[PDB]
Amino acid sequence: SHIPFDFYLCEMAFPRVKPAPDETSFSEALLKRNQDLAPNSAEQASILSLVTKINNVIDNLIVAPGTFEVQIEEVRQVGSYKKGTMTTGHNVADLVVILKILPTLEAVAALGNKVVESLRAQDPSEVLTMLTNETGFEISSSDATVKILITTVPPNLRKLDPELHLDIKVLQSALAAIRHARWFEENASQSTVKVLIRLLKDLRIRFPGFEPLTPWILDLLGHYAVMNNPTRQPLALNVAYRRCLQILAAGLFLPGSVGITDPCESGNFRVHTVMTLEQQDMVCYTAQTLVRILSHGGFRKILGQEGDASYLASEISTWDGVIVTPSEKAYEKP
Amino acid sequence: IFVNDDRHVMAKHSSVYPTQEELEAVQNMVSHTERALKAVSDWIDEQEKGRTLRGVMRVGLVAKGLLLKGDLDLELVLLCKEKPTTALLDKVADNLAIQLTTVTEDKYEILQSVDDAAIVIKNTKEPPLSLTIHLTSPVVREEMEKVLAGETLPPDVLDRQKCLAALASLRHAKWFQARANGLKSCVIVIRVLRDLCTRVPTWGPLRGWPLELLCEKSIGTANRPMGAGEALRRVLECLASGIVMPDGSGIYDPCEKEATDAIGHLDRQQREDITQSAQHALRLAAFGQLHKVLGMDPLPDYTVQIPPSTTYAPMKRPM
Ligand SMILES: Nc1ccn([C@@H]2O[C@@H](COP(=O)(O)OP(=O)(O)OP(=O)(O)O)[C@@H](O)[C@H]2O)c(=O)n1
Ligand SMILES: [Mg+2]
Repeated sequence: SHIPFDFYLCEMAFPRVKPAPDETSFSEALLKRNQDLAPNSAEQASILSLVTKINNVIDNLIVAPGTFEVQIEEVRQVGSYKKGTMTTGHNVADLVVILKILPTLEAVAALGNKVVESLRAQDPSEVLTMLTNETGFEISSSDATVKILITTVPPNLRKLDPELHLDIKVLQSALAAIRHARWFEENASQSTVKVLIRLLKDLRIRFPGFEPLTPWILDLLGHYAVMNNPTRQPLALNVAYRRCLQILAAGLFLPGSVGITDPCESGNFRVHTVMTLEQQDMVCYTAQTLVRILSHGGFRKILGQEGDASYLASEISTWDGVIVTPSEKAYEKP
Repeated sequence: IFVNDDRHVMAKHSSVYPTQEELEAVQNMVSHTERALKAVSDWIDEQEKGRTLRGVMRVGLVAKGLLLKGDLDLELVLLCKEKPTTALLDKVADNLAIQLTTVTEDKYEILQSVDDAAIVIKNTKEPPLSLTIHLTSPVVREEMEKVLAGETLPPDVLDRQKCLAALASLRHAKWFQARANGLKSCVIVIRVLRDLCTRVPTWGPLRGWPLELLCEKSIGTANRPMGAGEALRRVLECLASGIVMPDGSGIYDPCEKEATDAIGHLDRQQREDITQSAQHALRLAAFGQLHKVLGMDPLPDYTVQIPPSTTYAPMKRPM
C-alpha cells in the first residue's frame, strides 16, 4: 500500500522559489520529434483502407455466415491503430475476432482463407498475402498489414483442450486486448496522452534499459503521467514527459510499491509485477540516469535528435563541467 | 509496511542517540545557563529601576531534540528590547559569571565574541560542552526590512548579519516544534539521516536546516502516518525524483519573507552527486539492503530529549 513520491501529487508542498525556466525549445522539440515518429498521410490511407476492407468482410461474415462452417460471434478493433498511437515504419493494425466455437488451428486457417479470398474477389488487381500464425492469421498489402488475433467466448475457455485448441494464453491475451482497447478509448483518448505514449515507445527503443516495459504498461504509464493529478487537467507534454522519468526514478515500478493497478483485471493487480526484480532495478536506474541527464539540458540527446544515446546510461558523461555517473545495478541475485 | 526496515532504522537510531550521561550533562548546563541568565536579567532590571533583556530561548539541536552521540555544541538565543551593543554584551558576560554561582558550583569558562555577537560557555567535563548564547533583537530585522525597502531610518552595535541569523534560527526552532515534532517518524528519521550526512561527505551540504525541511516536506506530504522505515524511504524517493537538481523547485524556506531556497548554496555538481547517491540508496533499500545505506550489518515518545525550560517556559502538529 506504499505510494512512492510524486511531485505532481503534492505540488503545493513545494512552492517555487523562482519562475519556472523557459522550456520552449524542449516543448517545441517534443512536437518536432513526434512529427517524425507519426505515420505519414500515405501510411494512414493504407492501413485505413486495408482495415476497413477486412472489418466489413468479418462483419458480414457474422450476420449471414451462409453455408460457412465457422461461426464468428464478434470483432473489435484494438491496438495502436484504434488507440491512435501508431508509428511511422510499423504500418500494422490489430483486430480481435471472437469465435463461438472452440478455436482450432484448422478453423483459424479456414477463416483467414475465407476473408482474404473474398478480398481478392472484390479487387483482383490488389495483391494480398495471407499467412497464419500462433495468435491467429494476418493479411498484408504492399503498404500495410493487419493482424487478426483469434479468440473465443468465456464459456469455451473452461472447455478448451491443449491438443486441438489454441493455447489458453493466446486466447485470453486476445480477450485482454479488447479490454485494454475499451478502457483506453474511455480514459486515455486525450491529445497529449497519445503523443506521449508514442514518444515513450521510441524512448524504450533507444534505451535498452526500458526493454522490459510492455506496451500495456506504456499506456497506463503515459496516462498516469498526463491525467492523474489533484487538478482534473491534463499536464503539458513537456511536464508529463519529465514526470514519466521522475516517477520511474522514485521507484513507481519497484518492490513494495503499489505502482499502477491494472484497470482491466481483478482485483488489484500491479502491472509491473510482470517484470523480474532484476528488470525492475534496471527500468528504475535507467530512468534515474535520464532524470539527471534531462536536468543538465540534454533533451535532444534523450529524444533521439542527436543520434545514438544509449551510451548516456552506461558511460560517464560531462554536461557543461558537471560529471555525470550513470546509476548502477543494486539488485543482488540469490 | 517494511517491518525489517523499521527494525533497522530504529536500531541505527539507538546507536546514534545520546547517552543518559550526555543528556544529563546537557540538561544541567542549559538549566544553569537559563537560571543564570534569568538572574542576569533581574539584576539589570532592578539595577535600572533606580524589560531590557526580553527572554532566553532554546534553538538548534537542543530545541529540536536533534542531539546525537558525540555532540558538544549547544545554542541559545538572548532577545533584547533594543539592538544589542558591544556594551550590553560585556555587561551580560560579567554578570553571568557571577549569577552562575547562585545556582551551581560547577566551573564555566566564559568568552565573549563581539564579532560573533554571542557569548560562549564551556564546562570542565571531558570532552567539554560548549553552549553559545546569541544576542539579538527583533528591532534588527525590523530595520533590515526597512533598509531593503529603501526606507529612511549607539556607536557599538553588534554585527547585524549575525543578529539576523540568530532571529532566523529562533524562527526555525518554533517552526520545527510546530511542524516537524508532531509528524510521526520525522524526528527519528532526521537524526538517522543527520548521521548519514556526516558519515558521507556527499550528503554533507544537506546537513542541518535543509535536511530538516526535506524530511518534513517528504514525510508530511504522505497521505497517512508512516513508520521510520517507510518514512525514510519516502525521503529517498523524494530526493531521487531530482527535487534538488538545478531546474527543480528547490526547497522553499518557510521561515523567510523574501522567497528563499534552503539548498540555494549547493552548486551544480553537489546537486548532481546527492541525487545520484539518493537514487542508488533508494533501490538498495527497495531491494532489501537498507542496512548498507545506514552503515550497519543486517540484524539477525522518542522526540523529547530534555525537559522544556522551567525558567523560560507548546504548539503541536494537529493529531
Ligand atoms: N500478449 C498480449 C498481447 C496483447 N495484449 C493486448 O493487446 C496489445 C496490443 O497489441 P500489441 O501489438 O502487443 O501492442 P500495440 O498496441 O499494437 O502497439 P504497437 O502496434 O505499436 O506495437 C496490448 O495493447 C494489450 O492491450 C496483451 O495484453 N497481451
Ligand atoms: Mg499494432
